[PDB]
Amino acid sequence: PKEPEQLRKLFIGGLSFETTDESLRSHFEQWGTLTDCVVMRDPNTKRSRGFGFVTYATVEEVDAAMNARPHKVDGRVVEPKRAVSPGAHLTVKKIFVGGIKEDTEEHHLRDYFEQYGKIEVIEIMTDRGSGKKRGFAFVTFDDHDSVDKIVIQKYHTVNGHNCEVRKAL
Ligand SMILES: CN1CCN(c2ncccc2F)CC1=O
Repeated sequence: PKEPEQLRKLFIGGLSFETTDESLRSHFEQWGTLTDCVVMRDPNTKRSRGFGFVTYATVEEVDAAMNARPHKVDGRVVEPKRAVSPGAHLTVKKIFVGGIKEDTEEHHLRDYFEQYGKIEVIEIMTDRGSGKKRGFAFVTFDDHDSVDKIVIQKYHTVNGHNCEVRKAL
């Protein structure tokens, strides 16, 4: 029962124009089995478009590749990104966490979310007038991949609450 292919892909931006299917594959195979690996090229000139994609056999392999950033491929530092649910990636480092009610504290959010990435800010939202907890929070990470992993999960359970988590701008 394989994970959906969409969740096993990495977009690789910023390629050297001299990177090929073969050199991209040789590089990224260090972190897992690649079922697909392609450099996007112009249909007439064959000149590289400067980006490509690799598809791993498993999500854990995608994680391994992302944890090995920065990647220098054929002499240039590239920009890998995983897919999240217009074809444009909203690359952000902050999430909204809703449904946490009044009993959820910072350590609850930290203990859970720290396994997705390095946390820089936790903001538990309180009422401007009364100071009472409003039942939602924002978490800011040091890097976008944490957020990307978070928002593709179907479920998040924090402090016994089923939470709604979205990218925050
Ligand atoms: C995760 N991700 C982000 C980047 N991405 C792109 N695709 C095609 C062209 C340019 C792009 F930035 C789509 C995708 O798979």
